[PDB]
Amino acid sequence: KRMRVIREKVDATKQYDINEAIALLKELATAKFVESVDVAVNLGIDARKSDQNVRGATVLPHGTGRSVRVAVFTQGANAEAAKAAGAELVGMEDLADQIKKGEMNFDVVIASPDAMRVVGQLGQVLGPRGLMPNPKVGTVTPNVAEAVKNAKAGQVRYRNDKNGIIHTTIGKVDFDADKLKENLEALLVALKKAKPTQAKGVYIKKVSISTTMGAGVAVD
Amino acid sequence: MSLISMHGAWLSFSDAPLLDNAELHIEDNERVCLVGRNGAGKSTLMKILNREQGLDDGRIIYEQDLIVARLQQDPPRNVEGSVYDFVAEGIEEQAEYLKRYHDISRLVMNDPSEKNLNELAKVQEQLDHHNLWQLENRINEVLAQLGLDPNVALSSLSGGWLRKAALGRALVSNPRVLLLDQPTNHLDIETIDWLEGFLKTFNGTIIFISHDRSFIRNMATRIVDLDRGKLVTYPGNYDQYLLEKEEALRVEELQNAEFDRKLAQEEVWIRQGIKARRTRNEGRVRALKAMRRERGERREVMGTAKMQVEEASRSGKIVFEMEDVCYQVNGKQLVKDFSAQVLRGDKIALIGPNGCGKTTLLKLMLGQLQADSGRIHVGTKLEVAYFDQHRAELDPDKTVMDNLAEGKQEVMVNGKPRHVLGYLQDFLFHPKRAMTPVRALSGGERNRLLLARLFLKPSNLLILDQPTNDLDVETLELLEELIDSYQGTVLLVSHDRQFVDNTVTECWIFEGGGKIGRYVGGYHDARGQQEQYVALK
Amino acid sequence: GIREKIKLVSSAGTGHFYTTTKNKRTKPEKLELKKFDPVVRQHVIYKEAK
RNA sequence: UUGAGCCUUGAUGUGUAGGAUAGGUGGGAGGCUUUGAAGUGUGGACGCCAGUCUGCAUGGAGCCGACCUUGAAAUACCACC
Ligand SMILES: Nc1ncnc2c1ncn2[C@@H]1O[C@H](COP(=O)(O)OP(=O)(O)OP(=O)(O)O)[C@@H](O)[C@H]1O
Ligand SMILES: Nc1ncnc2c1ncn2[C@@H]1O[C@H](COP(=O)(O)OP(=O)(O)OP(=O)(O)O)[C@@H](O)[C@H]1O
Ligand code: NA
Ligand code: NA
Repeated sequence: KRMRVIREKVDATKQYDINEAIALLKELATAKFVESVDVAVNLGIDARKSDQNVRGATVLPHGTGRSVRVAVFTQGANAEAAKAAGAELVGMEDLADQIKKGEMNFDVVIASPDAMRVVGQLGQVLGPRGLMPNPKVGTVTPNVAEAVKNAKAGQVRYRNDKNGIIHTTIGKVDFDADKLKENLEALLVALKKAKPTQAKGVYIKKVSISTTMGAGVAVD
Repeated sequence: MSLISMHGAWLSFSDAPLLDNAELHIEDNERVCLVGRNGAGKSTLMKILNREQGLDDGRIIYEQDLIVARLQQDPPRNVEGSVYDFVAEGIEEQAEYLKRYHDISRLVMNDPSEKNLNELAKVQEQLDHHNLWQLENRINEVLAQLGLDPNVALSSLSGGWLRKAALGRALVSNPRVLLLDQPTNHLDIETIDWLEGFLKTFNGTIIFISHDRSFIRNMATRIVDLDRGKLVTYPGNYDQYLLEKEEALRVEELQNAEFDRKLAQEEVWIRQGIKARRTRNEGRVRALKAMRRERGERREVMGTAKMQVEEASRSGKIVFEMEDVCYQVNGKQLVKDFSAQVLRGDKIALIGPNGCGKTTLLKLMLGQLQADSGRIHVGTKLEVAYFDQHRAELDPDKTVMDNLAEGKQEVMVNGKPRHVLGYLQDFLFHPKRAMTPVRALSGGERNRLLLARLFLKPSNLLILDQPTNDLDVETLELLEELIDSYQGTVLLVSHDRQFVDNTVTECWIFEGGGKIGRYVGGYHDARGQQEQYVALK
Repeated sequence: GIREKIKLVSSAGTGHFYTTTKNKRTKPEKLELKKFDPVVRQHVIYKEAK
């Protein structure tokens, strides 16, 4: 239906510019929804090698329209002061799964950079989606305000799909059209700043802005 | 567009070259089968790819990140552990990325420094592609996929189960390259039937050596020879290879005779009279010198090893009699109230599922372990020849000559003891390689050597626990004829079908709950009566 | 001429090797002899190689 | 009418639990659907046979995410795929 109408409304085979798409992409927004944006950039890397795999940390002011209440794990009292300063719960190290018996892990990683009170669940269940904080993406730091500032600064993680495509929330279409261009510039240089060592040909293969139930346009 | 490459390879122990200038090509998601006669070097190629030894003059180029693990052909000797222990030791290389991540949290248990912050990149450098987080919820996972329990002492399992453990320990690492040296040896039809779907679904790439002419057909994308130092591939189904290989053997036999024809008539000419004042061109004497030198070449026919048994005086008319015998292991019953007789010249095949007591049943007959009840009476003029499942009667370090005929010269052949060490030439052992320790021999070579010294002594009785595990069909064909014509008693154990339709005339089909059903005929006849059983209501 | 030449590369890291012969068809085991390493000037364990 | 690459347009993806043949990462909550279903059978096709895919007209507006009982959850755009 609407998919049959909209399939003529876009011409995704073609190529466009950083600005000739903002109005071209919002035409599909007739549907009543939250419109959870699913921007898509195709990356050029030998994805099925290990060394070229990259994971990123970022900060954005616009946010995503839905913050994450992620608990912090630290052996002892790593959650007794940061729990009230940017966490839904202060996950005690001695009770690592205690505050989250049903949900053993929170939405976000646990910031106990000085505390090694647990590797975490001892069974990898705390790594179901990669929640162990590491210095490669800077998720490990004893300063709770670093993770506490995550809520006030909107920390977003990157993903290396088995083909090599990064997906992130943008600050869903609800917001303006210039902030999308600001958002792209943030993720552009900061991901260019995040580029690993090995590369071939171009680096950023393709760029597109889309949604789970929203059509896209090849930004370029 | 390529996975493992080998160019200009060379491998030659202090002997003729195992590997000449040879090449290999491994693609994505292919099941390649290696088919070569016994002692030809299929296992040593597997050790080359697995980064284990050799390749003096050549280059191996396989990509990094390519995890390779293999399954050996002979059962291990670290048997005194436990199943979970033996299976676990297959992640030895993965045990380092696993252990550092928990270890170097101690450096970050203090203040975050460059040496402690930069570490999380290093230990998790490998982690992105691998799983590495659940190397206890995967090892225990595979058993629920396989069937073994994790905490049973592994020095106890049967030959079929011990082989299963070695197929798991080579698969915990989840390798991209699976090298299966003789996968189906002590398995039953059910295990083989299930394994034919496990490997087909398997995502990576499989290289395997199998002597099963029925397992190969179901799973072989490409087939590889490795005949006499050179390996060549072949297209089509399995039966194509047999046809194309025979042409390669016939033509090579055809050209081999022609070369001898020239050299034959070039030696009548070397010793001919000169005549009057002629010279005898040295452009032909030097060529003959090059022909005689070229005769140090490969013998195209390996030699169809010849064998013969040593019949002895007739045994008593009753070989084994056991009634009311009921032996049961702790948990389940293996034999429950048996009552059977074995007469002279009766050929019996023990068949059944894995670990159902076939090997232990023979142990009761020879009195290795004592029956719980019922009593067993043994024959009166028996000369037992025993072929264990695991060979176990040859020390791997003792020399080939001494293990054959128990460290003595003067074998007895046919009529009278007028033979010594020529008994190897009947089995295609070169007399030069007679001091080789037995551990150096290939699996099939070791199978024949144990077979050789059983047919070396007088015997009225044969017990064979899978005598044809590693033998090729050419050598297996002779064993079918030898055992058939054998006058004395024969109790043999085998998991294949074609072999028991030509040697045996009865079966003892195993059932659960310690019950043994004795049927009449070869394998297929006995299974035929087992469909039509009505069990005496 | 059965015997084949081999070399014993040092385990002390310093690129160094003695060379010798070995009857490979009667000695499947690999030699491991303790011998001088003049680069490090200590007695280390020399293991077989190409 | 034939053999390789593209560009989409169409379908393919069973270790098991289990709703059932269940591809990664999605990010979500609710969409679809009425240009008219659950259905009726149809026809090539599929089987690793328990099904999942669409023509063909009669009828044609009711089914799904939801709790999870899992390694990873919902045939619910499109991203080189
Ligand atoms: N370490 C060694 N030292 C010397 N000779 C060896 C060594 N390993 C194997 N050989 C010999 O070289 C050949 C290689 O044996 P290998 O085990 O590779 O045979 P195979 O083709 O796998 O045999 P099978 O078909 O019986 O399984 C054999 O003739 C063997 O006797
Ligand atoms: N030494 C032992 N200690 C404990 N249990 C044993 C021992 N040897 C065998 N068993 C058990 O006895 C049963 C029969 O073992 P056996 O070696 O007789 O098997 P099998 O019937 O010959 O089977 P397969 O064809 O698999 O070798 C199995 O349950 C096995 O685990
Ligand atoms: Na056995
Ligand atoms: Na072998």
